[PDB]
Amino acid sequence: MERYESLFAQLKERKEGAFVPFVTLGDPGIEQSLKIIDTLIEAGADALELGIPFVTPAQCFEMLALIREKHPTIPIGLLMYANLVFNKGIDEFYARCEKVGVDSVLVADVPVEESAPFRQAALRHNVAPIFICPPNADDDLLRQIASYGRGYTYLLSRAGAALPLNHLVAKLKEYNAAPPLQGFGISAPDQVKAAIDAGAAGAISGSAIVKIIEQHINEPEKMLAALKVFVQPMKAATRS
Amino acid sequence: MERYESLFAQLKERKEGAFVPFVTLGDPGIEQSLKIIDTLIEAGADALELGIPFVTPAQCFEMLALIREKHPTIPIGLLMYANLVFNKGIDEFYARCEKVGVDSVLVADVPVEESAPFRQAALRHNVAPIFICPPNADDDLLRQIASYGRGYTYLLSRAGAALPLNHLVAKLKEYNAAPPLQGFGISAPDQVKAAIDAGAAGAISGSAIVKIIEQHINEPEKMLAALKVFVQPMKAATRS
Amino acid sequence: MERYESLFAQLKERKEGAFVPFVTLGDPGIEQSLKIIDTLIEAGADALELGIPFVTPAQCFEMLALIREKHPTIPIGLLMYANLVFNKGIDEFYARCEKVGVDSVLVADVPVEESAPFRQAALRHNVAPIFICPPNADDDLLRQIASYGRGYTYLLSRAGAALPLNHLVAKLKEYNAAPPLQGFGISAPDQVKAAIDAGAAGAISGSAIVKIIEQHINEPEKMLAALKVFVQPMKAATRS
Amino acid sequence: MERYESLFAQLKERKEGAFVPFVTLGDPGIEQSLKIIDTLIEAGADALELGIPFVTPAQCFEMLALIREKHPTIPIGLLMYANLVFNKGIDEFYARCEKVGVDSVLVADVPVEESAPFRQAALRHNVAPIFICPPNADDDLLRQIASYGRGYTYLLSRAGAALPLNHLVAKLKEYNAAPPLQGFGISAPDQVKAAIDAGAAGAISGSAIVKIIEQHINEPEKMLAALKVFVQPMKAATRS
Repeated sequence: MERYESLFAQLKERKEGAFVPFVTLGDPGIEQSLKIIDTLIEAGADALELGIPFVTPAQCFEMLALIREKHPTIPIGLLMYANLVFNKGIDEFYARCEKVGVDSVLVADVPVEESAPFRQAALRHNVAPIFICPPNADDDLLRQIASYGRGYTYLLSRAGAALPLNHLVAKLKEYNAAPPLQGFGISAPDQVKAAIDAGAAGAISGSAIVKIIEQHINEPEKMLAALKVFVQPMKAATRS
Repeated sequence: MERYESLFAQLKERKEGAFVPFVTLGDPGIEQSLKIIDTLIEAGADALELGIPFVTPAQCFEMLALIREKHPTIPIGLLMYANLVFNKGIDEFYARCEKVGVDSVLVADVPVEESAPFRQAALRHNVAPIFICPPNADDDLLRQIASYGRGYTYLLSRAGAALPLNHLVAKLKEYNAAPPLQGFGISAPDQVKAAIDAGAAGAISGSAIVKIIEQHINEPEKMLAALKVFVQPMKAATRS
Repeated sequence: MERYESLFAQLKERKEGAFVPFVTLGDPGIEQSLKIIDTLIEAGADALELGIPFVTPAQCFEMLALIREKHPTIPIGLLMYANLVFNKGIDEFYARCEKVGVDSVLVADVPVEESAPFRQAALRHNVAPIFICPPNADDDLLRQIASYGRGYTYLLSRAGAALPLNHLVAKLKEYNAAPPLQGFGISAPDQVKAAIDAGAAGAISGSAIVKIIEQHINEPEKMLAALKVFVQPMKAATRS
Repeated sequence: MERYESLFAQLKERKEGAFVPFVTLGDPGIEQSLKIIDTLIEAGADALELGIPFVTPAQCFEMLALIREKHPTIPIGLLMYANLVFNKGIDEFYARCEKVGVDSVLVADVPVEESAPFRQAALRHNVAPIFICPPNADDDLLRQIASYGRGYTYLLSRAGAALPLNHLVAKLKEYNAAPPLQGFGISAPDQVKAAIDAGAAGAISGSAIVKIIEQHINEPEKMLAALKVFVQPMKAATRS
């Protein structure tokens, strides 16, 4: 929706896909985390995929509000399980997401057929209902997902029968599904480079982002450089 | 709408307003005209304000289609009188605008209270209904315009009682009116620089664009350089 | 020298060349003339190229003294024929130039090989000896000019065999000649824009300045606006 | 010389610098190595910087011969220590380089003042004597290098007192030294982009090329893609 849309528009004209790193809010720390997200951004990031722990929620939402204010157009999408949402009452969650800036919210554990209350809640509070399309999704599921989801589409790699990731992108182009962002096991310019050739609109990585934070969880300033060094290439793997 | 929106979004983040040159399709020629628009674009132009003569319409629309294909996200807005529209049947006009790429259409002669059929037609065919806000618009008119218009807002300068151009921008910010682009008598980085300081979202110039085309209506290649030299400064007048 | 030097220094850092209009002292009148120069300055002028008639000399020097006092750092260079100088005794001329503020003096009619007494006089009274480098200057002449001249270099356009104006700028960069200011037939942002791309350090125009004074030699107040409108663009043609 | 010259000529006209990756012949294997060089080439490489191990020499020269035959105009320059050369008798080495295609040969360990026999040998067998210009080279050294070297110039970065890399490029332009290719610690479009802005004629990288070969020293086909993905950006960092 809006942000995601436009971002994808200016990605077309540039003949390039998007690189969407994944990070866990408040990891390793709140001040550091923020200090991370900005760096990811100014390194090539076109859209963030922010993970939510369980650092309380009010803080994670407080950071999202900060990020937003700091970065107005960057597509902010969250990734979490149903508990937190089930905790704050479905509606109030999304309403609280619509108030801090988030553009979309993917609730793992919620299976497609039981998404109803979320798909509505996000739509009620202008948030994009995001779904996961497994590598082995049947024509039926494809059709479901395509219509139900707004913003972007989370395409599951054949690493998480899996039809080649090209058939899928097409089967989406066909049923007007939101632009697909392939995720899972993509921590190399190689895989990102391929992801896009296959027709996906962008890649997502998170493991690598974690490992680097790990090896430098003592060097706050060094940790960022490694991350600053990490993006550019990955992000560059999505061009010309 | 969409294009205009997003453009304005990435203009905020950049802390800069938009420069919107005005040109008349097929002026001085069709091949040249296009050769003009591209040059204006690659010089700093953030959004085009394309004038329509009466070169037949089918050609002007044919050029708009070309431009669009050549420049996918650039906000394309037209500027013309009610005849051409009244000629092709209100609806079919906008429908034909929605098919070639245009994002908005400002129909001069149509007074605000008699816009109804256009405001609808544009909305039916996803085009932004644009209106003119004179420097001396009463609180009433402001409210009218604000609600009726989508995309951008054409703010008339005190050169075309005129309240200082700051009150207006505010009175729009207040009534959630589309971002105001000030036009008329602004052919200098000076006036563009000021336009933006006053809070306008961007400036429009057309006379200068004409004069240059005039002095070089014999040097197709030279004509472009003068224009290439014309933008940058003007466009630069909208930053930081 | 000094003024010219520093001016050129702060022109580099800005990544922009200089715009040097030319005007004839006391044209159309003494009070008006001054009223002209200030306006040229406050419009973008980086350095003046003041022409000398034959309004007696004592007045022209009186104006230069006024200008200087009014504008301390502006590089003031004069342009005249050898008579006036031959009139007041070479030395006393330059000494009188060093006393009113002028920074340089280009004596047309004086050929390069017969400049000796002037090159000395200007050096004796801290004035920059300026020379003209024709578009068809042989390697020899280039070397002469380069060494003999201080301050700036007057590069003659291929409009006044002429080697492309790029070879020249280089051949000067090579023989450490003063920064070259191209003059003759440049009355358009176009030509100024190109002059600088070619590597020249600045452009000079005078015809246009005259024409405008001509069309408004009845509107003292209007005449200035036209001139105020004339600079900015021309001057803007020398940036980024 | 010749190849290097012409390459630099068609680089000017294109307004772009050269990207010169570095690889070690027979790394990780002979068949693979070649399979590497071709890929580097068809990815954007304008000139190769081939490293020599100590895979025997006869093989490395056999590969150079193959490469050359496969790629006739690509500037082939080698990078090695004095032993191999001292091994095959200075002259016979260069003579053997002139026979396989190499255009230049940089012999590290050989200090500038003891280069004599090499500078001659390369000149006798039409090979370009290459030298290293440290970031802190005094005016003297600059002059030495400039005259003694043909083809290109290896400009050492302030990462391997170091004067800003702009002074150097100029000081070479001044003493007509072969076009400078900056090397050491440049494994990012960033640094390549900057290298060129500073006026260098091209950049060199080798670490990155190694790391990639490392992470994929098991995926011969995958290894190439990563490398294919590596160039383009880096090479693109040298344009417009």
